Amino acid sequence: RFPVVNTAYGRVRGVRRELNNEILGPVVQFLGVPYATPPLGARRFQPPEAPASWPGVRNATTLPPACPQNLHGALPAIMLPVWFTDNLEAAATYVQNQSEDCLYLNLYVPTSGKKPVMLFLHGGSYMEGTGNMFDGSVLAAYGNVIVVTLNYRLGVLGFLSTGDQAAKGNYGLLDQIQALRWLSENIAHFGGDPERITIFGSGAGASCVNLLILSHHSEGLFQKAIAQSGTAISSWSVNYQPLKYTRLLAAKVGCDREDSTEAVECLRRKSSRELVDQDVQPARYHIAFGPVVDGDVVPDDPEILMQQGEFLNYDMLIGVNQGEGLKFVEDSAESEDGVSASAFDFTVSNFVDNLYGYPEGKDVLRETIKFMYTDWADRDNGEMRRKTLLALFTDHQWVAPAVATAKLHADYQSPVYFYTFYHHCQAEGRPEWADAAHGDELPYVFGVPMVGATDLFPCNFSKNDVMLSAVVMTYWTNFAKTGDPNQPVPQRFEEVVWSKFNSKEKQYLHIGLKPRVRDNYRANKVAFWLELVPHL
Amino acid sequence: RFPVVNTAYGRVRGVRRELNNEILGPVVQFLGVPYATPPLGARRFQPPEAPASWPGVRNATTLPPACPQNLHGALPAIMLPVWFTDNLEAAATYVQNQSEDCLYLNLYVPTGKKPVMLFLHGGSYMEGTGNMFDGSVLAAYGNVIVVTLNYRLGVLGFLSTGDQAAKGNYGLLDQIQALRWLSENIAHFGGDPERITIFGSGAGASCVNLLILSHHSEGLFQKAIAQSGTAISSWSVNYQPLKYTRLLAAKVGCDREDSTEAVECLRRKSSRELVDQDVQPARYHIAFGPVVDGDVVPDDPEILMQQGEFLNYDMLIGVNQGEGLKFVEDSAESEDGVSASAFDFTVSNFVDNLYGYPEGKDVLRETIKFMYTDWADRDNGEMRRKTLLALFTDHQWVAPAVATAKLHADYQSPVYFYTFYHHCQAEGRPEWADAAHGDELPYVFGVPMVGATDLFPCNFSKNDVMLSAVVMTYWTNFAKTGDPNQPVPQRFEEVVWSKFNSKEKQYLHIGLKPRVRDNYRANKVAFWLELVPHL
Amino acid sequence: AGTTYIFSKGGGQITYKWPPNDRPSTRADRLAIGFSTVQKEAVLVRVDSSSGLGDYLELHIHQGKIGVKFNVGTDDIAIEESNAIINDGKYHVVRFTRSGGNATLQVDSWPVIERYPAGRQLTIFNSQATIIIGGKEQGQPFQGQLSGLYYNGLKVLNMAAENDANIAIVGNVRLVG
Amino acid sequence: AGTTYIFSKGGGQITYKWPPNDRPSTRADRLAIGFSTVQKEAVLVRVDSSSGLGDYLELHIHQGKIGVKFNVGTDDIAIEESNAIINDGKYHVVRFTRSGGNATLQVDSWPVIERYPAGRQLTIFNSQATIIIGGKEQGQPFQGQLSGLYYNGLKVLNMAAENDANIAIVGNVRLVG
Ligand SMILES: *[C@@H]1O[C@H](CO)[C@@H](O)[C@H](O)[C@H]1NC(C)=O
Ligand SMILES: *[C@@H]1O[C@H](CO)[C@@H](O)[C@H](O)[C@H]1NC(C)=O
Ligand SMILES: *[C@@H]1O[C@H](CO)[C@@H](O)[C@H](O)[C@H]1NC(C)=O
Ligand SMILES: *[C@@H]1O[C@H](CO)[C@@H](O)[C@H](O)[C@H]1NC(C)=O
Ligand SMILES: *[C@@H]1O[C@H](CO)[C@@H](O)[C@H](O)[C@H]1NC(C)=O
Ligand SMILES: *[C@@H]1O[C@H](CO)[C@@H](O)[C@H](O)[C@H]1NC(C)=O
Ligand SMILES: [Ca+2]
Ligand SMILES: [Ca+2]
Repeated sequence: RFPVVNTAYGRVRGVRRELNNEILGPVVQFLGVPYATPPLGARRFQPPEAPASWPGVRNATTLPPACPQNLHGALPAIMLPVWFTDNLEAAATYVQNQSEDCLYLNLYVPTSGKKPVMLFLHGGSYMEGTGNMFDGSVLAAYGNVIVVTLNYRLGVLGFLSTGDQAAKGNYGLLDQIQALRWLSENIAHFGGDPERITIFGSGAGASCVNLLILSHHSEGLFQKAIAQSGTAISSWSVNYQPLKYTRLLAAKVGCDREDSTEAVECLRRKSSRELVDQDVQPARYHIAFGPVVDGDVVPDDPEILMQQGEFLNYDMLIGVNQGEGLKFVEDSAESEDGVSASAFDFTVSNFVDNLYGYPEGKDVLRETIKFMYTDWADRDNGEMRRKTLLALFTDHQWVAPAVATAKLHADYQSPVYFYTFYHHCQAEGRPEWADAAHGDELPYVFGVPMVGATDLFPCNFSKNDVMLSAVVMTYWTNFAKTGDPNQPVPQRFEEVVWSKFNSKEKQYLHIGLKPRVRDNYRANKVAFWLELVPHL
Repeated sequence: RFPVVNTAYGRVRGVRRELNNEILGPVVQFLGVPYATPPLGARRFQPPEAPASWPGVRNATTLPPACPQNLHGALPAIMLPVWFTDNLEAAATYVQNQSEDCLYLNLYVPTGKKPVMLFLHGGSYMEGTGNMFDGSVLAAYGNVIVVTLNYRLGVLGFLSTGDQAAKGNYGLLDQIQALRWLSENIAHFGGDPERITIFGSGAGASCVNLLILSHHSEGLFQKAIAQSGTAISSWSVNYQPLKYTRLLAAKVGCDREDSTEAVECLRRKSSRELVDQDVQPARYHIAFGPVVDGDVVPDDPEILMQQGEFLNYDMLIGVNQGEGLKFVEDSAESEDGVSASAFDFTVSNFVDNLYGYPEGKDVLRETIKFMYTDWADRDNGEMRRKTLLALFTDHQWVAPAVATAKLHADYQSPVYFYTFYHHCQAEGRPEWADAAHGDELPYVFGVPMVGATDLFPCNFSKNDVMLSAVVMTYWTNFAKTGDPNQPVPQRFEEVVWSKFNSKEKQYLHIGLKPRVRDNYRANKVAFWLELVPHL
Repeated sequence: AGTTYIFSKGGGQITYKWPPNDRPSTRADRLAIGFSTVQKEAVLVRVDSSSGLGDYLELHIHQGKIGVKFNVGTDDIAIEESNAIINDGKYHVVRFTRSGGNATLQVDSWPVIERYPAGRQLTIFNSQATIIIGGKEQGQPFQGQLSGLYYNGLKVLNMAAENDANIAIVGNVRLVG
Repeated sequence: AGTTYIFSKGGGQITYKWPPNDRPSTRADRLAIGFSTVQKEAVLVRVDSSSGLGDYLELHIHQGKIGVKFNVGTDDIAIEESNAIINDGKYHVVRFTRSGGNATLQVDSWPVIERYPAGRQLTIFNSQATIIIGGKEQGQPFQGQLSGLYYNGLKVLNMAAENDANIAIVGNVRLVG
């Protein structure tokens, strides 16, 4: 059966694809329904508008084309999810029909009241990703929640900016906001609730979620937010110097007129593939093309904005993994021992030089962050130096910003739930010493284990993985339904009550094979990064 | 019986006092046998000399007089043991017959030949006496000969000017003279002049660590038990002797521009006139104490032991859990702990008094404020008093002890590390507290096995008696063979006290639940020994 | 005039307390209420934030002129109907729209007075907690008649007349019938 | 005169290993031994500290001149008998007393040679572990008669004859008489 649902701009034909598992019902998939006009000609580097109504019925069955990108290029591997970097060849299959017109979204609908909506904001970085990679037909059937995965402008065509009015920037965020508006004003026909629209994402996409909270454009579009392994206050979340990289790209592409308007006008003439294949490399632990603080979408820098309560009380669910900086130690991950002292010193010095770079004092900061991140009970272990380096990167880039944003959100009486993933599927090519890395929580949220290994996830899946996946999506769907991961659906996961994240008492819940509600996640190192390093 | 034993200078008589307990044999006590000529007149401020032979016989039955001191004065109350300052009225009874001629020692012979254990008393360098500690229970239980001496303290024993007019370190010379008398006179009492152990707690312990690095004491002793003391801590030696001696000379009534003239004037004054003078040193320092001159202490003890200038003595170093109980003394009258305004003031004063470097006094203060605070209980209050106590204990007693243990074990000498944790439940001591400074002395001397005395009026249960027996057995085994568990076997029967290797700093967690741990406060010790020097 | 409430000698206070997990935070505010009194110094409605936050909104009549003052984080901004007299015993309605620092205030059919503060102003009223009507605890109790309190889609008096479980009345606040 | 050990073709070595917990550290040292050989370059005795520490003491004949060289922590101090030729086949004796950094070397009835190194020198010989007679490991073998090795009250050669467990003989070393 191919059910037909009439939207506000026309009628679309879906499908009724069925799932392999037994406890999951049939799912209706409206793959490829557009939500904005194609930004092809003079509309390039312009905010999106409402789509054009099509007289008749549009066949929505095939996966829409992905936005232009370059996987086999100079991608920043440090910020990409581990499963995306490892299986790059398999991931490149999805991005094969890239075209400039890519503003489409895919809806997965199952078959206690009106079903909620969960939008997914993909993207490990701002130069790659597509919504076709994640099949939300399992999460939709399990939790009875309509799951919407979108495609938005990425990289060069999406986040180019100059600071002037020639190209304001953040066209990707505007595309996401347009998709949210389309969902808000068009989901009632598919059976969804336009008042329970959660938005969630991993990696840099989660940053967009945070950048979608401080923006006044998305005032009443969504209600909740699940930002996992992502923040808007890290080093690679916002682009603070867009003019330099924009001018570098303009020089490398052919036209570098002194006036920004002429350069933008020339850039609008180049075809979509010539200005993407350019290799514009940003500084380490930074981004070249990304969100830019201008005043329209992001008024000020996100760090300042969240301090002075510039948000509208969204129910929020932050989380981190155990060790996510698995690519911080990659040059010394295939050795019998760990990291030698002459290499630990060099790595920490490079870290300080690339990130902080304070001319006033660095011979003091380097020594104190060297002393803090080393185990003195096993000072000469060698192997217990890879763990400390991975913990250093994870604490600075992913854990401290997450704790800081959770505290700043909870300080203004907004429900904040903190989670710490600790389990990882046993990968064929991953090191045994490695723990749950960046993006390893995405297979469980989308219910990959209950369907089986795919090209993106070639893992063995046992019964424990299936149980953990079911529990994780139960928590996520409970949050989507009622804003409280314990209320609607009953669930060592039976007798655990997930409590809020108070600033005074930072209770969190420890997802894994041995769940427990804990009181402070790495209080020593988080306090070191938040309250001591600024003093030095 | 009143047995008489002939020494190389004459014949002495002692008593055969019996002990309260029923499992210890009689002990023959010789109390008050001299070991050096009385430094009364022109011999004042001079190294001691061998005594004078006497005709006939001499009883040694009354406790010898103590050296002159001012116990009701401004003694440094931070370095003193907690039981000394708590029962100050009871401890003043022992120092009541103070006289300048105080060079004496007391032996407690129990009834190969038994070893000898000399005790170097002194919480600071200006108070105390050997008559306080009755080493009779340890002697009978361990079958060892315990010796407790009286040596010159304070102005009369440690005054110096830097030049040859008054070199100083007369107390250390008196201790070495007592060691020499023991070496050449203990064979007659049944002791072994080849198994002599030296031990002490507090500033006396520092004396031990200054007798190892001294060229004078080469073969006098062969073992050392330094508990809660070090020769590298801030209050172990005196680096500014001339300033304080000139202050004292000006205060007493004569400050000649020539050092020799000032010394000669001082030698003409009564002991009580210049002992009673109150010369206050800088905080966490001393006015009169051991001085680096070149004869007794050749160089700085921190530099001397880095180059391996010691003669391979077996060592038994130890600390207590919390010894800076007197650091937090103004905060014991509050129901809660210390406020946030009271935690950044004590640390600031600590940095100003101890480091005081204008270049980095604001970076060091912040980092030692961040290190010594529990971030899981950031606003607890009580766990700020606990962390202040831990900070003082770590800086003054734990870090120097670990540093000296590492330095001694690096040069291939047997070192055994211990961490006393149990403490007797005193009367006025706070319940939240733990084993303070010098709270192992009752257990080492067998106070619980006889009962509560004037110095320690604390209630003792059966656990205290068992722990006292355990620690006394450990000490006596160390004295007998240099191995705490070899001669006499003893959850304390199956614990093997292993050595203190520098690579793995193993120790024994002495207490109600002993166990051989791996690293004692590795994070804070490494903070004080490795990071702070780099700042 | 909607559900009219009469304030008498001594006065009183009526409080609408939001549920803890449903407290709103909004960029824009919309207040509207009719009144009739002769008091020279009084406070009509006071809107408070949760614990700690210093965000506030207050409507009061001072020296015969009605005015609204709000603190949105930067500084207090007040707009008052200076060129008028309001405590003449006649019924007058007042409306107030807020957008960050910008504030438009109107009374009766007279032209709307506008306040457009200069410099950077915060725009978020964080975590509304209680709506207070009466101003007795503040220091200036109000005596008179009030009607039709409209606050961002919440008719306070209309639902108060329905005796909803989240409204508490104390004092001389009586219902006109 | 006393127990004499001869060296055959190739060479040999006599090693004394101190007990693991009975290695002494001495501020002053004595070293007396009678020797008779004609080898131009050789080493007679060599005292080494434990593993890690660089303290050592050795006695060696170079260019027919016998001399003692030691390292106690600061610098290598070598004092050598220069005004005498000793490798003439006769039976001689040599004594060497060390105190602090000061050294004294005396051969037979010749006047003593005293060395006082300049500056403040390290003194303590830290944790002696081995004594080596013959020095085949160093690279200069010995071929001659050695007797009466006296080292701080220790007679290694005498205990070697009595089949002491610690003493080890490796190579072509034979006992005479
Ligand atoms: C959709 O598909 C059906 C069957 O293939 C076809 O008849 C119809 O014309 C298609 N509509 C569009 C808009 O392509
Ligand atoms: C699942 O685990 C087994 C070991 O129990 C392993 O041998 C197998 O390869 C895994 N699954 C797949 C598809 O490889
Ligand atoms: C020692 O004391 C006893 C008791 O007081 C006394 O009888 C005896 O005579 C004294 N010894 C000498 C040598 O006088
Ligand atoms: C201390 O010991 C005595 C004697 O056993 C006992 O009577 C007393 O009760 C104990 N302490 C207290 C406070 O009970
Ligand atoms: C207030 O008014 C000014 C000028 O009309 C405008 O620029 C500003 O955006 C307004 N503020 C808000 C929050 O609408
Ligand atoms: C070495 O000789 C000098 C000069 O005679 C002397 O001063 C010094 O004390 C001697 N060294 C020792 C350790 O005696
Ligand atoms: Ca505010
Ligand atoms: Ca040496």
